[PDB]
Amino acid sequence: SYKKGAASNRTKFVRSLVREIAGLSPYERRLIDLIRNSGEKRARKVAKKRLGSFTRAKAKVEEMNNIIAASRRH
Amino acid sequence: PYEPLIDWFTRHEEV
Amino acid sequence: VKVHFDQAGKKVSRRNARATRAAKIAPRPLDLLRPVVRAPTVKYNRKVRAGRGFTLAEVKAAGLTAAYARTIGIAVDHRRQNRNQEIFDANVQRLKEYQSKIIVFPRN
Amino acid sequence: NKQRTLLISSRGVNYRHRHLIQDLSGLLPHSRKEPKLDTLQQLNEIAELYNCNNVLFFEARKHQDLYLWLSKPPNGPTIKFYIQGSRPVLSFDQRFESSPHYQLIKELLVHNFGVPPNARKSKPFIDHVMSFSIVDDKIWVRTY
Amino acid sequence: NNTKAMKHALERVQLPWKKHSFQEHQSETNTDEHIKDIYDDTERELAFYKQSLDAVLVARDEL
Amino acid sequence: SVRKRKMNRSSVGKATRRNKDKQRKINIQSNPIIAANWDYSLTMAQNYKKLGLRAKLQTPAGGKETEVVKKLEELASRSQSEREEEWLEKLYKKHGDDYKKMFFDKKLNIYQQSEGDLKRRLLRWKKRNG
Amino acid sequence: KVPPTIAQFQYTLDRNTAAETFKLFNKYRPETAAEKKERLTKEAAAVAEGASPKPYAVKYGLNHVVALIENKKAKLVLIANDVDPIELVVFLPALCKKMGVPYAIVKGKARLGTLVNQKTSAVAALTEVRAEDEAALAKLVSTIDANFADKYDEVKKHW
Amino acid sequence: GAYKYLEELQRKKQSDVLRFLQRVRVWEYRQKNVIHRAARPTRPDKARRLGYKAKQGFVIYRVRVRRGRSLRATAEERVGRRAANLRVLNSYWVNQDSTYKYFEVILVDPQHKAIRRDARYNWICDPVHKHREARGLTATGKKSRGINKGHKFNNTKAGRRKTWKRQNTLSLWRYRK
RNA sequence: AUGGUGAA
RNA sequence: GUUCUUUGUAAAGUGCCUUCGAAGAGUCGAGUUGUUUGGGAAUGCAGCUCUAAGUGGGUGGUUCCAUCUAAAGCUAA
RNA sequence: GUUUGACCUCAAAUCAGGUAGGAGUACCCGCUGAACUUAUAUCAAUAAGCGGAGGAAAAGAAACCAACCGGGAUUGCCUUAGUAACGCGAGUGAAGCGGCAAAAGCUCAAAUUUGAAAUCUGGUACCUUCGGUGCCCGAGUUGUAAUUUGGAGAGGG
Repeated sequence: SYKKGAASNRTKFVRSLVREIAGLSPYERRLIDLIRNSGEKRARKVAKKRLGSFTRAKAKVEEMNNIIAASRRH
Repeated sequence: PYEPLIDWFTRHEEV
Repeated sequence: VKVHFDQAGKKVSRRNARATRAAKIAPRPLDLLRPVVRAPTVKYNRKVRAGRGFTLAEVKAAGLTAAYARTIGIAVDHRRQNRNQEIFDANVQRLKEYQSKIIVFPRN
Repeated sequence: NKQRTLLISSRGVNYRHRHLIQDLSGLLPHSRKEPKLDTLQQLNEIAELYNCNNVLFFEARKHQDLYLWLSKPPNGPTIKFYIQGSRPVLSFDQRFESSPHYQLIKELLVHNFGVPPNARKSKPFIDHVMSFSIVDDKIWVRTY
Repeated sequence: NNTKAMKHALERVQLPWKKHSFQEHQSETNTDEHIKDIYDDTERELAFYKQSLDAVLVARDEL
Repeated sequence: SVRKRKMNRSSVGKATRRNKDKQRKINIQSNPIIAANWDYSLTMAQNYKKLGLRAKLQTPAGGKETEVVKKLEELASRSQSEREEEWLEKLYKKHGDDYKKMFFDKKLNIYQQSEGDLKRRLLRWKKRNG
Repeated sequence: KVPPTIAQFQYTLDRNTAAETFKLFNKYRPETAAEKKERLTKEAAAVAEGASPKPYAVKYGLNHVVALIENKKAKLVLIANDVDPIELVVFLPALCKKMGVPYAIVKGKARLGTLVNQKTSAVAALTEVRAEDEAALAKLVSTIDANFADKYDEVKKHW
Repeated sequence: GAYKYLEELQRKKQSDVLRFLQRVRVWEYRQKNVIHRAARPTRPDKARRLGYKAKQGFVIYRVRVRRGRSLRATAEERVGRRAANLRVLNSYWVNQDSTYKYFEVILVDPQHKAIRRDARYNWICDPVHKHREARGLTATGKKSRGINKGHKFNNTKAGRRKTWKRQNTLSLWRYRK
């Protein structure tokens, strides 16, 4: 590899700001509601159905969990 | 559906 | 049905075009300098054929930069990599011979 | 006697594999139909989301060949295949009791294909029959 | 392939079929290796049909 | 062709052109030395061989120092602005040759140039002066 | 209704604070085309026959202002509340809050443009100020903070 | 650069802010005609990367097309036909509706002297680039033609018509092979 | 079949 | 060739040392309904429910490796 | 200030500077598209019709081909080959590698010029007029001027 590159933390900062300002999509809202009430076992199925890729569903679930942790723990 | 925004990212200033 | 009745005509036209290019390009040899490349696909893994252009590493080893090399009629390939250190040596020797055999006129 | 299986396939399905997967899905109501998968431990993790202790994954490599994977997600072994909701009937050859590998594959086929009498999409009656037999170091099966 | 590991794993893969009634199983005495003309498949199809019929005759009256 | 028949019948007159001969006849116009030595009777490859200049670097497809010295014969054959010179004069008769001190000269060194650039410019100015 | 990010604007500064901010900004009007041209011609004429400090001006370019922010160089940022492509300015308040740079929302982009000799200025920010107005700049920053962050602490809430 | 923030924000098209903006802008557009002049694009981040320049000679148009030939290609053809003197450069999606889909199209006026004297954009003035959308030379047109490098487009690498001529032509030489 | 013409 | 102009602390190229170092979203993809091929992985194209990440993604052969960096455009032979 | 002016939008001018219609159509680029003819296959992604330019048009410098000691834009011929593949009958039917002809690579988006929108359209007076200078006005800061496209690239010594 010669051009894979890294985030440099600028893309990270911009993406975090965009995630905070934009809010949560209705499907994202349902996913977080299921996580906070049902759990991963129920949220991952919905994520896969909405997306169709298991890896993408797992990544979205992890992102939602991180957002919930950053929000409720402050 | 309608809830206030949260400052989880904006709570801490960028030093 | 298509019949190539202009085979001789096509050859004559190509020869005339080459002659016109030579007249317009008197000192240069009507083309650039190409490297030596080994063909893939096993069946041709033992065959050496002319390539498109020298790699950046080959040009750098030859003692000149790619930007200047292109102006001296040296083909430079920016996507070809070097992996076997015998074709690289052959290309370096060819580039050195070309540099020794070239005479460059001044701008003015 | 009850078991749940998972059905998946590689990317790219048109003339033959499409029908060979649709008929299998129709014949296996207990199986779960899911979209295409990318080529390999994610299959077992996916199986945990449906309580299905079985996976039927089809892989099409070499640009011409077809491969099938049958394995137990949690802790069982795996076997690769290369052979080219009415209740069915399955019969098996005596050769499956000779060697440990033949017995293992026979048991895996039994408990991965035989639809349990009770399931969320089962039927009470039978409509067709099928046979399992090993010859020329390979298994021959057809829907008839 | 090794029989030791395969044999050990086979135990955890076998369900208790014989410990319960065969009705739930809903599942012959021939190796089928004697079949000739393995290329035309005329005899192979007949052998498969005979095996299927033998299984059906055994699993029929149980209903 | 209806248009061709009308044009032939019409008295306007065809815009006759003749350039077939000039297609074969090509004049070399990229070098004075070669032009005085080029032989149109011989082919391009033949002329190149006669003059000693290579025609194709690669191996030609199919089967197959008299004048080169002339090119080698011809082969062997800046200033500072007034404002820049004045500024260098101020640098000189304000610090002299201490480039380190000149580097911190706020009044004269309006542009914070490096010591190397200042010394090079001073040497260039000196070469053209005392 | 509108999401919390929308309606964050229109909660501009009061009359007195906005008037004071515009009065302060009017002391740093960037030289127009004519002024710069005449200054350059005068300099050329002086050079023809034969050391100024850094000029002070208000930075207003949207890209330029955004570049100034996230580097903590900017001190005050003015944001227009009538930007037709709202997406160009939705992120500015939150970005400023994250970076800690004081910011305010003013009424009308044309008002910002007037103080910078432009038809419409999306944003107007100050980076460096003269020592004379440094105390005034700090006082205006404190007043803006008190009147915006505390008075409109709910601007980021209640849709 | 503010363009990065806008590009990142545009990704979350399902967000509350963008969800509200979609309905507001679609309601605003429905009042206007099918094709109308746009003072400036509503998605500068996409336009700038799509060759848009904030200078005289660049025209941005908004066109409405009924939801189900690709919709983008149809919109490009519709805008080009009305604006014959203009040249279509590219287009992008901006909004959608249950009954209509909205796309923003960028056009360049080759007649303007600014474009003619601009080396980076004077190439469009060539007559060969007349009605690019009609011949499917745009980004959407090329995509609809399946012109790409890879085995995925080997059978349609150079169009679906020249192949018939290539395969149906019996090549004969002076000396038969 | 395609493209057009006329018509108490 | 002949020349008249050059202009200014102006521009460009190479090696070394230091500090930084940004890549195209209703887009890929999945799903579904039609078209295309003699194309077995309908690839490709067409309507639409859905719709992602940046040590990421696509294309492949093997339990790892090989190549490239799509969603922008120009170019005579 | 019960008032003026700006920003934005919408309209009018027999105002100034500009362009598209159509014809032609052998070749090209897209939409659309049947039957005779032969046992979904096949005539056939053909005939006709529709829209768009040229002397050629499209494509063109890889999210390529390959599993080799790796090749390195597109394009056309031979070859691969009547092979792979499909239909498994009738028949349809490619592509890598190899040789030849010609070979040129580049232009934007993306990180602040901010110690100076330095950019450009248009009007006017001149001149050395396919244009140049001075002035004026406007476009532009919701981005025109320098550099860079990973083959990197940028700030300093």
